[PDB]
Amino acid sequence: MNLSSLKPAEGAVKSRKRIGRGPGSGLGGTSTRGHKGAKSRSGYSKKIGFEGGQMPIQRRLPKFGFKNINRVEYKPINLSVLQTLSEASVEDLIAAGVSRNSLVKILANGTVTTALTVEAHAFSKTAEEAIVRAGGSVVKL
Amino acid sequence: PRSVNHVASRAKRKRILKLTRGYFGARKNVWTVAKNTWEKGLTYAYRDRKSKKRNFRALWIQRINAAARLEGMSYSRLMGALHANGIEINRKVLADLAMNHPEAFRAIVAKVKN
Amino acid sequence: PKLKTNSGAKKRFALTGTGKIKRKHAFKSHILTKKTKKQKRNLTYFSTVHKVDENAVKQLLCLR
Amino acid sequence: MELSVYNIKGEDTGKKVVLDDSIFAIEPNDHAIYLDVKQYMANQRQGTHKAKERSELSGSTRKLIRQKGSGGARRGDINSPLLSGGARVFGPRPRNYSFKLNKKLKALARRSALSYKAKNNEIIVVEDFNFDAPKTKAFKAISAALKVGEKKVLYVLPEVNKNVYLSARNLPNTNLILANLINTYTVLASKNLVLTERSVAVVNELFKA
RNA sequence: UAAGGGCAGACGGUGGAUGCCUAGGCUCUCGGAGGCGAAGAAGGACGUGAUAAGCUGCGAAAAGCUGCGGGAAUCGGCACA
RNA sequence: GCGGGGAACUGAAACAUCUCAUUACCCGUAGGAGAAGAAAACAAGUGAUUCCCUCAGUAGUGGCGAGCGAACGGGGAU
RNA sequence: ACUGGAAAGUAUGGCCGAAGAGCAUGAAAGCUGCGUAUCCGACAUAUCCCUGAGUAGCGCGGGACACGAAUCCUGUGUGAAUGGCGGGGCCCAUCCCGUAAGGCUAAAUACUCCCGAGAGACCGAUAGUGAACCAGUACCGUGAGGGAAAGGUGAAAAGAACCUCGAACAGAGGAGUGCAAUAGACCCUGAACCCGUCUGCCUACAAGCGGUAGGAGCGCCAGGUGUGACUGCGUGCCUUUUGCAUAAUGAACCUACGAGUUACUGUUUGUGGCAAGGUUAAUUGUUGACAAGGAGCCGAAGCGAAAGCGAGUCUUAAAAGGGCGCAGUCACGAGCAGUAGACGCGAAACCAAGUGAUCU
RNA sequence: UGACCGAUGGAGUGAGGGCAUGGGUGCUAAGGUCCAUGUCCGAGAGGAGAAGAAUCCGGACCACCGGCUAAGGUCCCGAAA
RNA sequence: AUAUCGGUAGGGGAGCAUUCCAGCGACGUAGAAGGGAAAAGGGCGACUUUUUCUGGAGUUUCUGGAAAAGCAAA
Ligand SMILES: [K+]
Ligand SMILES: [K+]
Ligand SMILES: [K+]
Ligand SMILES: [K+]
Ligand SMILES: [K+]
Ligand SMILES: [K+]
Ligand SMILES: [K+]
Ligand SMILES: [K+]
Ligand SMILES: [K+]
Ligand SMILES: [K+]
Ligand SMILES: [Mg+2]
Ligand SMILES: [Mg+2]
Ligand SMILES: [Mg+2]
Ligand SMILES: [Mg+2]
Ligand SMILES: [Mg+2]
Ligand SMILES: [Mg+2]
Ligand SMILES: [Mg+2]
Ligand SMILES: [Mg+2]
Ligand SMILES: [Mg+2]
Ligand SMILES: [Mg+2]
Ligand SMILES: [Mg+2]
Ligand SMILES: [Mg+2]
Ligand SMILES: [Mg+2]
Ligand SMILES: [Mg+2]
Ligand SMILES: [Mg+2]
Ligand SMILES: [Mg+2]
Ligand SMILES: [Mg+2]
Ligand SMILES: [Mg+2]
Ligand SMILES: [Mg+2]
Ligand SMILES: [Mg+2]
Ligand SMILES: [Mg+2]
Ligand SMILES: [Mg+2]
Ligand SMILES: [Mg+2]
Ligand SMILES: [Mg+2]
Ligand SMILES: [Mg+2]
Ligand SMILES: [Mg+2]
Ligand SMILES: [Mg+2]
Ligand SMILES: [Mg+2]
Ligand SMILES: [Mg+2]
Ligand SMILES: [Mg+2]
Ligand SMILES: [Mg+2]
Ligand SMILES: [Mg+2]
Ligand SMILES: [Mg+2]
Ligand SMILES: [Mg+2]
Ligand SMILES: [Mg+2]
Ligand SMILES: [Mg+2]
Ligand SMILES: [Mg+2]
Ligand SMILES: [Mg+2]
Ligand SMILES: [Mg+2]
Ligand SMILES: [Mg+2]
Ligand SMILES: [Mg+2]
Ligand SMILES: [Mg+2]
Ligand SMILES: [Mg+2]
Ligand code: NA
Ligand code: NA
Repeated sequence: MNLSSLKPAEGAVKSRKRIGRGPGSGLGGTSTRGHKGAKSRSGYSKKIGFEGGQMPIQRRLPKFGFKNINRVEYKPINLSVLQTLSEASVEDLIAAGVSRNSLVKILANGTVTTALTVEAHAFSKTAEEAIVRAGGSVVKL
Repeated sequence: PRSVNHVASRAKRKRILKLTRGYFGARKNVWTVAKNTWEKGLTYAYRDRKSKKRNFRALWIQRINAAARLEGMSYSRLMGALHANGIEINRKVLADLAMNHPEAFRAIVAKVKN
Repeated sequence: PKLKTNSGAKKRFALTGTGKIKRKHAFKSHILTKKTKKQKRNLTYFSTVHKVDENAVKQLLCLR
Repeated sequence: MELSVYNIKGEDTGKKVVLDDSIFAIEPNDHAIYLDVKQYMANQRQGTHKAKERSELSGSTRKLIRQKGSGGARRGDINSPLLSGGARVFGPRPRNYSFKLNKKLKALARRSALSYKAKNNEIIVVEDFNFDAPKTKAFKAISAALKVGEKKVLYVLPEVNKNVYLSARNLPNTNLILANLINTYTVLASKNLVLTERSVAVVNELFKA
């Protein structure tokens, strides 16, 4: 093609909807609005959370809980991912192949079966047991 | 950009005004009166295309009745005899023969007047 | 401008892993006693938002 | 692919040049080309257009006639769109027509355009040349020797080349562009594409993969 | 018999639509500049021409006065002199 | 630009706290810009002001209603 | 050379190009004019030991801070210290940070009455500024104030000597100019509603939305066209309604004008690019385009109010006894939503600053 | 039959009315009023009943100067004894 | 092949015209746009072609793009 025979992909573009332009279009007259009432007027909007005067659900259910402003959240890395990284080094925590300046926690999802030297901020008990069974090392910092 | 379709807008009215020719008074040339008259006529034309078949069948039946009563039979008796003898000539052909070919109509009548 | 979150909704609702909305149970009568000890149904278990009432809590929490 | 270099006066010097297959020998993406051309034109747009709404007309806000008893239609202020010389409802507003395309999409579109040219055999490679003085007749002679004077031609140069640019400035169906500034619209706008020996290397090293 | 009337065509009238046109608007970009005035401002009044001045310019030295630099045949502002 | 006064219609499906809004408007007074600016600071190491992108519709606040709504940190201009 | 009133048009054939931007010229010009690319040019005139007291702090009443009672401010009443004091969201202790009650300071930021150079998938005379022209004019009002309409002969005025009718150009018919006067001053083009004349056909025994379907005769230019004796059927249209010929609403007619738009943020979907990754924002370089910018955002683990544990987790003394859990991302187009006047016209009113006692 | 059910995008409606049946109310009145079960008008043209929203017959893709029927009819207006 | 194709509110699909833009093709004083008359055409339609008179200088096809994108009633 060139600039004189441009073509988009089939179904990529579509004409917009135009209302109030006659009977043949199927969208004239009342222009998809119905007949009367509040919803047919210019400038109508929905009051969000308004149910006609009944007590709304966000007011009749109770508030619960509190959030911790000093919350430590780790990033879950599993043993199967650790194996995948190990298969094309031994000393792990390279993190350049994945997080970006965060705390990491090793969890037990697959298996290791290979001697690693995994270093991470925190570990699971099953993770440490699996590393020991595979004949590896755990460094926690 | 600013788009106004002056020529197309006027041509649409002029085409319909060409069809409203011959009407009475303002109905021939005054746009909102002429357009109103034209569409009612179109509904009339739709109904009249249906009623034309009824009218022409009634005319054929009346002419056949006259010719058969000349021959000494009524329309209903002639049609009963025709259907019993199983000939498939329709009412338009029978009326055309009755008005223009009386010898052929006489032949049809004599075949079934047994 | 960006859509604003409803403050009461953000204090009353939470999201789960599958995208379901969980909530606390309001009491029928909040004066316990003269109500059967089976009030653990509305006193112990978090419930979910009914599918019919859904999309309203979503619009309250900015369709999240 | 492999291309034969021509000299200034259109003779095959015999030296051959290699173009990257990942640039010049792919299956082009028509939708990518369409998107890139649309983005180029929308970025060229200057949306300086405006009409006056009701709040920016110059008439006063006084009610023209009393509400009841006059016998005509009820009227408010003079700036109403129903009145002659009134407000322009939903007219144009100043606009920014720029939109975003992914970098990989734009790169794929550029490669697709170059591959279209290479497949349709509208790419020719000439030797690098300099002009001692600006000479439109010299540039015209080069174009006629290369047989790209009948239609629109785009020259791709590796460096500034002030004299060459001045020589090519006044000719109608010729355009000049640096190799590192190649874009899909500029490639597609011209019928023929003349690369130089160093331009081939620059395009190959910069727009590969 | 058409007093008059109806329809169509042709040709006119009125009216000023449409098409084509315009430096009069609109929105911006870049660079400057960001004040005038008691040494009398902004904005006005009254004058000023060969022939009445409606604009423009000018101020009783009044469509104007002087010097230096540019330039070379017409000029004596505009509303069909 | 800075400063002195300062509404109401409206929204909350009524309305008084709240909102509209430290808006409209009135008044005073600069400059080519003005204001701010060099820690009795933020924080839980950074290092004067100003402006842009994020943080974030988050922390909070609120007839905890309608609504309002940061800062620290990071990336820049200088 | 051709056409033409007139070539810049067409067709040959040449030439310049650091100049093929443009405007004008009797139609559309690289080579007719002014210009353009490029180069050159200014006599002046401008511009470039000591350490901040009615202080810190405090009581009462208020205000600003995102905050509707920690920080900062103060009307009223009080009132120290010289390592001390202040802050880290009520209050105490430890710790950390800083050094109030004195002042000045460029840059990056906001705006356009004005001057200069440019631009537009902006308007083209009921549009676009109210104002293309005599425009804040005419007109209206005591006043504050409100506020229009109105562009186009022709390339060139060559803007019609003279004749005829007529009291007169009032107007016209000629002559003449001109490509054209049915371009003649209101002058390009010259539509509709509305108003006439001529020609053809019909019409003075006939009765309802005025048409529609049949169908003689007459009349024109070779199968088309005008009219139409006579026959059948037929209570306009819009809106609003359970339901309208309705005696419910609405319109004199024509031409022109007139009402779901745009921005941002969500969400769904059609089509695409990458893909366990996806994508840059402000901004920065080289010349709108290429290149750089990874800050940030989503995804990649969940459960629990939370500490926390983790393909588990919560509840329990303990139990599956029960609850919740064991391919994305970035765009382009489209639908919908919210916030903005948000599809258009229409109140009675409320508030602020002014103008009016020439009437009464 | 085919559209029943899930999940998702977009709605409109939330003034109904007549007839038949079972009832309440009223006066075993109302073209009354309130419910239930069907149906039609609403949103539905065509045929018969002189002319009638919902009574009887019957659900219109378009054309035809073809044929058969439904309700109801066959002396004339008016098709057929 | 069979079936289906009455429709208000309303949902869905596919297109015509208008103004301007890019690319590619064209037309015009041997007569453009506009105005009058006539003729033909389109699964269907919005509309499109052709001839002639007036007019006397601009217009248009195809593909894609963007909207001041269509009136009978307020
Ligand atoms: K300062
Ligand atoms: K010239
Ligand atoms: K003329
Ligand atoms: K002209
Ligand atoms: K005329
Ligand atoms: K008739
Ligand atoms: K009435
Ligand atoms: K007095
Ligand atoms: K009867
Ligand atoms: K009969
Ligand atoms: Mg509909
Ligand atoms: Mg309507
Ligand atoms: Mg309505
Ligand atoms: Mg209603
Ligand atoms: Mg409604
Ligand atoms: Mg309104
Ligand atoms: Mg009308
Ligand atoms: Mg007002
Ligand atoms: Mg206007
Ligand atoms: Mg519009
Ligand atoms: Mg006429
Ligand atoms: Mg003197
Ligand atoms: Mg001199
Ligand atoms: Mg209220
Ligand atoms: Mg000649
Ligand atoms: Mg001309
Ligand atoms: Mg105007
Ligand atoms: Mg006289
Ligand atoms: Mg003429
Ligand atoms: Mg004229
Ligand atoms: Mg009689
Ligand atoms: Mg008679
Ligand atoms: Mg009623
Ligand atoms: Mg009726
Ligand atoms: Mg009414
Ligand atoms: Mg009326
Ligand atoms: Mg009426
Ligand atoms: Mg009207
Ligand atoms: Mg209701
Ligand atoms: Mg109801
Ligand atoms: Mg009733
Ligand atoms: Mg009854
Ligand atoms: Mg209804
Ligand atoms: Mg029905
Ligand atoms: Mg019926
Ligand atoms: Mg029969
Ligand atoms: Mg049907
Ligand atoms: Mg249908
Ligand atoms: Mg002609
Ligand atoms: Mg045009
Ligand atoms: Mg198109
Ligand atoms: Mg419009
Ligand atoms: Mg119109
Ligand atoms: Na007559
Ligand atoms: Na549709």
